[PDB]
Amino acid sequence: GRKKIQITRIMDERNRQVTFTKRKFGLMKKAYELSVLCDCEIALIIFNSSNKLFQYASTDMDKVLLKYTEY
Amino acid sequence: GRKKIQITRIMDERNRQVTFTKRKFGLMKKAYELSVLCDCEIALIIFNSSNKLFQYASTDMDKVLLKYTEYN
DNA sequence: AAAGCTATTATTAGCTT
DNA sequence: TAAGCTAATAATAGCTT
Repeated sequence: GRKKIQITRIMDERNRQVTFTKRKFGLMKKAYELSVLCDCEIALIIFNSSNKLFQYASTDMDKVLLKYTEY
Repeated sequence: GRKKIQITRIMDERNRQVTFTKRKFGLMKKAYELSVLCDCEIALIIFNSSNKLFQYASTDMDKVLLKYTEYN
């Protein structure tokens, strides 16, 4: 980025929301790539500060969470 | 990286495993950062090809999953 | 403004031993 | 070789309209 940032809560809602949307896209992109490159099964569940849900799964979310609970 | 790679399954077990270890670390680092920067609850569950479980949660995993199931 | 840009930082693929 | 390196790609923080 233009400047290095410290990893601590962004206090301004506007910057926090813009950062959330962009980093959430980048995080799902890296989960997708890991799933393909390394043939692994991945579930990603995200609740934002306003409590809205976002999710990504490389297969049916149900199959991954079942694997998790039955582990 | 030294060369750009296509996103498709790595066929060699050893390079696949080295890539898995490095990228899983990177992916958990970004999940952790998103949770802190944007004050969000996150759960990440990963099963590798050999079927081993790896996980990250910004709080107790069972809690996030509880939120998930209830939300639904 | 909201959406796109880019200067700079961050990740990582193959190199090195 | 398994662990460290670095050239190169990828992500992204603030800049811009």
